[PDB]
Amino acid sequence: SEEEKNQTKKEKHSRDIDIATVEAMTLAHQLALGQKNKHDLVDEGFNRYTFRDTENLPDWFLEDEKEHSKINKPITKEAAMAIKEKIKAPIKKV
Amino acid sequence: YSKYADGSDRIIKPEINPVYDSDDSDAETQNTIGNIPLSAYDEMPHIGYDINGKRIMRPAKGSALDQLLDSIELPEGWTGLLDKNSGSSLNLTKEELELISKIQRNEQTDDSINPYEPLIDWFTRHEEV
Amino acid sequence: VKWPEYVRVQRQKKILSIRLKVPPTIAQFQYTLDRNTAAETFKLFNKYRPETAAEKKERLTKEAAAVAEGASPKPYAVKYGLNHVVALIENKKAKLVLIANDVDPIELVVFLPALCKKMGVPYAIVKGKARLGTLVNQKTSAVAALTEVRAEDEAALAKLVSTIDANFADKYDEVKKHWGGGIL
Amino acid sequence: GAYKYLEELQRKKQSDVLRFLQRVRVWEYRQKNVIHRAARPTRPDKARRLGYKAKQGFVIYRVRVRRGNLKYQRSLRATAEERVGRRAANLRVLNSYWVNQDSTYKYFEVILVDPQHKAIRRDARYNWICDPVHKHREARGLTATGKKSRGINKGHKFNNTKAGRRKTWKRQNTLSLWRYRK
Amino acid sequence: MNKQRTLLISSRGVNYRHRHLIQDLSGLLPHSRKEPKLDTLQQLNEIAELYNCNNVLFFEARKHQDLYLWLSKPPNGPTIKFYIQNLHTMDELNFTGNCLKGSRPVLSFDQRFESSPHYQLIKELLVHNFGVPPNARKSKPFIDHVMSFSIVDDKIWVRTYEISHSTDISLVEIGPRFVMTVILILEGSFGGPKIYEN
Amino acid sequence: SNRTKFVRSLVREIAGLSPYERRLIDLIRNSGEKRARKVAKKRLGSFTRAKAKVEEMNNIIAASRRH
RNA sequence: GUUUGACCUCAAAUCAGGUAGGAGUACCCGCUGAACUUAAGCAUAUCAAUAAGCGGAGGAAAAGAAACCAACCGGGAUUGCCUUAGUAACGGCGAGUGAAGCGGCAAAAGCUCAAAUUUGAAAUCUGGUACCUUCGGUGCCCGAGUUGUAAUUUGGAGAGGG
Repeated sequence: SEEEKNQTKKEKHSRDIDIATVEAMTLAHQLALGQKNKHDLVDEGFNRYTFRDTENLPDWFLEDEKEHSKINKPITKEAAMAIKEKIKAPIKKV
Repeated sequence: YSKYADGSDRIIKPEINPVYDSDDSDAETQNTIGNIPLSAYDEMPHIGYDINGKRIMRPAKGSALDQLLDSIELPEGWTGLLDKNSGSSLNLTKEELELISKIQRNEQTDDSINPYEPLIDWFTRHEEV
Repeated sequence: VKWPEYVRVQRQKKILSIRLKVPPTIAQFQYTLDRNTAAETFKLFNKYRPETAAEKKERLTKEAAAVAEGASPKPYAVKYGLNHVVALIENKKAKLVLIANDVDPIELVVFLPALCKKMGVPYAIVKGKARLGTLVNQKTSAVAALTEVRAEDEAALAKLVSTIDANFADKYDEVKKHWGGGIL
Repeated sequence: GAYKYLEELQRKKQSDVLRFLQRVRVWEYRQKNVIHRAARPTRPDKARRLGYKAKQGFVIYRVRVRRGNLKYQRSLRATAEERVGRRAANLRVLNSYWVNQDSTYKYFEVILVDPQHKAIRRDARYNWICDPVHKHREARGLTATGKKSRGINKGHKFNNTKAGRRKTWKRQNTLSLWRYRK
Repeated sequence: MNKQRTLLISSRGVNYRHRHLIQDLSGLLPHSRKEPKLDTLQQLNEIAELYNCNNVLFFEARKHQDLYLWLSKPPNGPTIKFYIQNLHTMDELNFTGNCLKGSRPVLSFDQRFESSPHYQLIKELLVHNFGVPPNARKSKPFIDHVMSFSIVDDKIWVRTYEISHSTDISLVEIGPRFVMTVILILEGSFGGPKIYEN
Repeated sequence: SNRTKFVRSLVREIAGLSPYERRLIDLIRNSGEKRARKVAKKRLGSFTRAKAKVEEMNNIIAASRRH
């Protein structure tokens, strides 16, 4: 049953990497088309929040950092549409 | 190097080859179509014409069962938008998703670099007189 | 259970600083002059306490009284002013510099040890800004420096400088590495 | 002096030392109230170059203001100055400077001078603020941030707001009629 | 075989008409790179090097009436200054154009281009600067528009026309049209001795 | 002024390198100046500012392993 | 020293000494901010950067001694009036909107900090007390300040010396 356990490891990783935010969806859209390749994202992946250890810090401090360490960047309607469809889950309701 | 027409020396730098770097805001187009809606070509069995003008036959001749399976359980790489080179969804690779997730929650992006390099005091080595 | 908000805030700050990784420019302190050499420095500095307001006032009144009826060199004293200390530093006039490790604004003192080592002026980190304050007739100064000294204490000052160089400057030069705050 | 070194260091806000300092202070202030007095300024050089003095009568206050805007047309710096002047009614606001910022809020430090204190009144270099004409300078946008937002400057770029948009609009939109018509 | 790249740079003061002209030129040329601004002159060569670009086009303007253009090979090639006076933007409704963006252009040069060494030099510069490489990254296979160049009264006239067919071909004017003079020629890229002056 | 330059160098050494500066020096070490300049003129707006930053990073790298 | 105090932060007094609300509002400084009306009915547009509403001052307010205007034989704080000029210029380039340089005149005043060690002496000052030639001055006392209070100076430069 070694392979069975290995499959669950990838499933857990995938669930923790799937796009679930509007900003993430916009980044994925820009990566798909030739607007911003991997190098462009890597260059842009350096901001005020980089180089911040979080494994040792207390949970009550990370939670404060979690909800106060975000950047509001220009979102796109096309990307916002994709996340709405992804979140999508009837005769009785009709 | 040789001089200019009037008593001015000039270094003849080698002619620069107009090649494209791995990241120069230009991707492997391969389709020659711009930012036009993909509504066209739906009835035709091809998607535009690539460089030099030959038909790009549509390879996304999938089955109904495959489409339904990919509709309920969306692929991990699913991104919605279609690819310019074919009607199949431009699904992103897991490596790209990993980088996207790292960027989206303030993780390290340029790996293999130590975030805690010692402060090499280059200036303190010297001493004033 | 509940405690005062400020007490909880300061305890959280302490347990965060103990657990937060800091660049080597920070945590350059916490490697400080030992108790022995610190006590020796205090003893040496205890003989050069700056004249307090009362002492200066009484001396001036006594001098005026003698003058009313009808030469000594500059009194050597410790220099503590941050602006004056940083002015003696970068000019090579400073011989011994003491740095407090518990300054509230860390940025005010982060560069001082680096500048002192760059200028080749002996420097030492001592725990407690109050201790510097207690010997300067002030609550705290965060810094202390020495200038021209009496011939009797010249040998003591030289020995203290040599001891500081052997103990703290040379031993803790490795402080550049080992990012502080890595305790589990 | 150390003021030059502090000024040079502060410019490198992205530096690791200042990065950690800001990462700590953002939580330290967030744990505190929105507005609270500060015992000493976290940026002594900036306050000193802004006219602040350590003598009695000067107070340093810390304030928090939300970010964002379906639109707004005033700087967060001016809003913070107004919100701190609306509490210390007996204090005169001179200027303020940035000390830290957050994704959801921005933090600014404002120096306050009390005209009632005799030391300020007896000081010829600061007694000028005791005049009632300077009352609630922040509320009228007379501070550095207020003047910058108002556009008070010189040159063609500020003709419409060289001496106040409302004042110039009123002056120019008037049908002057002299006794002897021109 | 042929491979070339072009760099587009505009100084402060480019009016909306000149900006539209530059934008449509960047659309007609698929091997073109655009930059935000320029302030001061030799720095332009470095910008082309940063992109490995073999050509650079600079739209100088002393005042916001008279457009000026510089065409040169950044590395060590000569530069020519053009005092463009007439200018028609791509946003004119009088011309109907369905030209494919970045398609192969067809040049048309009269005999005056071969009448002098500098005329030949400018002809070659236009040929390789405006001639999209056959294997350009953003080029298109089919041919749909052509470029016409004619020089009379010592100044070169620029025209562009789209091609059309019927059920044996016809063409209709498209794109911008303007007149360019020859002001100054330099041996080197934005430097060196002044070889030619009108 | 020599004193001003000394103070600026001391601040730069003590302050360190910002994450964008860190990436700039990393690209200089592991790559050429082309990518470094392209990133500098993408974070910074003016070209001369990017050139000055690149020159400063090059000087820092040169002085890091020397003396 | 299984102790004591230094500090730093934070509280309380019907504590000693103080200040703030509010009213008025023609003018001043900001915030907020529509519509009726008008043009090819009204998409941009005019009404409007207005009324209403909100906050802050005085007898005036604001601004004011250039990161200014110009391209010349240069002007030389700000404000106000005439001209500039119904001009430059905007304007689904349709209605309409609309300056600014300079020139003529009422008035003129320029300045103060940061950043330099007083280092042969924090030389500074809030407050309590006893007096007096009481819008304040002297002695004494406590405290604030060295994370900077005294003196000089800042593009007209300036500073240490002979």
